[PDB]
Amino acid sequence: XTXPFXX
Amino acid sequence: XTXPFXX
Amino acid sequence: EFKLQELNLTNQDTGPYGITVSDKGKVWITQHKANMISCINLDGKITEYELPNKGAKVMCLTISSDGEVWFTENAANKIGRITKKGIIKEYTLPNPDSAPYGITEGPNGDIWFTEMNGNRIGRITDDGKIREYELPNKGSYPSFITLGSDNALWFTENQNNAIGRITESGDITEFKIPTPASGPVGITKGNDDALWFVEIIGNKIGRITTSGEITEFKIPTPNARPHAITAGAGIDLWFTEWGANKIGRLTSNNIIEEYPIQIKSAEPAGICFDGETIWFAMECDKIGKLTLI
Amino acid sequence: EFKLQELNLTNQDTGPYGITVSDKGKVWITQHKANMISCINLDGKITEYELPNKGAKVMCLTISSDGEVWFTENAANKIGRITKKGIIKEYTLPNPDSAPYGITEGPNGDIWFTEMNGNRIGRITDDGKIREYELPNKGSYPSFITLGSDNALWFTENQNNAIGRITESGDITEFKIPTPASGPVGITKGNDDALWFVEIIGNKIGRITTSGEITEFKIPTPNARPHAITAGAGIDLWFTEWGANKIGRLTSNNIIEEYPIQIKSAEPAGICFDGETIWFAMECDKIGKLTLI
Ligand SMILES: CCN(CC)CCS(=O)(=O)[C@@H]1CCN2C(=O)c3coc(n3)CC(=O)C[C@@H](O)/C=C(C)/C=C/CNC(=O)/C=C/[C@H](C)[C@H](C(C)C)OC(=O)[C@@H]12
Ligand SMILES: CCN(CC)CCS(=O)(=O)[C@@H]1CCN2C(=O)c3coc(n3)CC(=O)C[C@H](O)/C=C(C)/C=C/CNC(=O)/C=C/[C@@H](C)[C@H](C(C)C)OC(=O)[C@@H]12
Ligand SMILES: [Mg+2]
Ligand SMILES: [Mg+2]
Ligand SMILES: [Mg+2]
Ligand SMILES: [Mg+2]
Repeated sequence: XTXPFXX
Repeated sequence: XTXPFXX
Repeated sequence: EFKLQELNLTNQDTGPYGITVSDKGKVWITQHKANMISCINLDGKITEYELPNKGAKVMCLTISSDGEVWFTENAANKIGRITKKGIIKEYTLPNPDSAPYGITEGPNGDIWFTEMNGNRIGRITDDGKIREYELPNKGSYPSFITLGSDNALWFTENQNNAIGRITESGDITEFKIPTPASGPVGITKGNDDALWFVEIIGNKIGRITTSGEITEFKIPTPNARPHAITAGAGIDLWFTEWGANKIGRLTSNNIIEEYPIQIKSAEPAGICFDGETIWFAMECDKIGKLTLI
Repeated sequence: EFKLQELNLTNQDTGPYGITVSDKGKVWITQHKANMISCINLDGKITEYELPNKGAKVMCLTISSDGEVWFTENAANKIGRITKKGIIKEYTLPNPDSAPYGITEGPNGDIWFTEMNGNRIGRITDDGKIREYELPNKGSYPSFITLGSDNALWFTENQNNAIGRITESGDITEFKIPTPASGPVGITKGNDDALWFVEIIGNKIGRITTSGEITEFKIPTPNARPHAITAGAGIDLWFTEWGANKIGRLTSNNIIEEYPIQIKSAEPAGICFDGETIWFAMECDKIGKLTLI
């Protein structure tokens, strides 16, 4: 949920 | 790189 | 102690993600759903910068030395730029689908950025020439990028469990994080001149010196899932805890305090510091500020 | 035209930054890493002056009328002095850490200097009384300082985008540079009696008269990032181009010529002129001289 999966 | 940032 | 106030945005589409402040208290946010960049004036007024083409997925941004807002377009394979005159320039990358993400200024003024699918550090000049440097290892998934006290650029390698170092001549050097498959994300220069970073998986705040010495400090809340880290006053290091819905602070003696945001499921992302106020972006349509008093 | 010779130092630790010549061809350099001041004798031998305490960050220096080398200690909050008997005197500033930088001689012999964090022009006498004058604007970040034809001291205001003027009575006067946020650095008295200066961001050579009239000349190389400026022969004005790795020269008709160094990434800093040779310090462990052929 932090943009790139999973940042 | 000119001593104080950035002189 | 401190105090937590959340500013609600009027655009509700938008997805606030990367945040930065300027040579006044002007805060700039990237909004990856709205496909635009907004600025909140010192006292009140928002001004949005709608991108020409849709689906760019605006991620990280930074304010350059010559008064420009630089940003990456994760899905458009582009580097963006808002000039002092308010116009938007976009620069397409050499290779298709490089997926630019992190962005910061280099010691000479050049803008450096990371390419996740591209697996290479980037480099761009105002007049818009680009040169890249391939990483040694396959699928390092480079993310955030920061300028260290040794004037080399320091970057986290999400998949490769490392902190990377790149100097001006493209010489790349990697330091393997003791915590296996920790998946580092945020990296920033601390006021002690070491590079501080977060471990989304390991659940740790990481410190790496310019020499390469690594020390780790465990985040009290389990599964906190930290995203972005910024330096505050003195030795302070603030970080957004995306999974725990909290704001973490590494204070004196390397102790971690955690401040609950607790409007629920807010998704804290990018974070910075203007000198008095810790600013952080929450993907769920609001902007958080945190002052001591 | 001209010719470019770089002398390599034997101390490698060192970081040559500020340079000056004497009433012989004696060149003195500040070395901020070595924490010392060296002198290169007319033909051959260096003589180092090691500071008593470590971490002073020796920046600018100048040779006073009575045969003394005066210098600032950026990180030690001090003003230094080498007497003609070779002993080092150090003078602590009234306010903790004030961060002194630029330095030049006043019309009466007094030594004037700028305090960056301090935000005030300084003043020191041989017997070591100090008096300061607070700047009007918050965080002007004053840098270089030079003595103008009107016998007032002229200084650049890096943050405040201005050229400042201070007379003997502490009367301060400021002139806003047309180029927004240009970040001026080097200032010097030109042989036409106007004050000439560099814009590290604007990428321009600036000229201000004593009356206050400003004219600007664009540097041909983009992002040149100029640091220090000195007056040469006739109307010549030489300047170190830190970011472009070149030496710039404003000649006849206000034309800028640019001579490449071509030792890569050398970091040219301080610059001066002994009558025949343009001397300039390169932070990357060498000293550059440039003569007409
Ligand atoms: C064109 C881009 N510019 C200029 C416009 C910037 C590159 S640079 O100027 O920032 C740079 C950073 C530090 N470098 C040092 O020599 C240095 C950094 O810390 C120190 N020296 C301190 C020391 O005390 C010296 C000692 O430790 C020496 C070390 C660690 C030397 C390391 C090896 N240095 C190099 O090989 C230089 C490598 C690259 C080219 C660096 C940098 C650019 C990062 O060299 C420098 O120009 C400079
Ligand atoms: C830390 C995250 N966790 C775990 C702790 C929670 C689950 S989630 O947060 O990741 C979730 C996924 C997408 N959500 C959006 O808001 C979202 C997704 O697409 C969009 N918004 C885009 C839109 O704006 C429009 C879209 O067509 C429909 C929307 C936005 C509907 C929004 C209404 N959502 C809710 O009522 C609830 C939103 C939160 C509660 C949701 C949960 C209901 C799953 O989770 C979100 O935070 C997140
Ligand atoms: Mg999300
Ligand atoms: Mg330097
Ligand atoms: Mg720019
Ligand atoms: Mg004296």
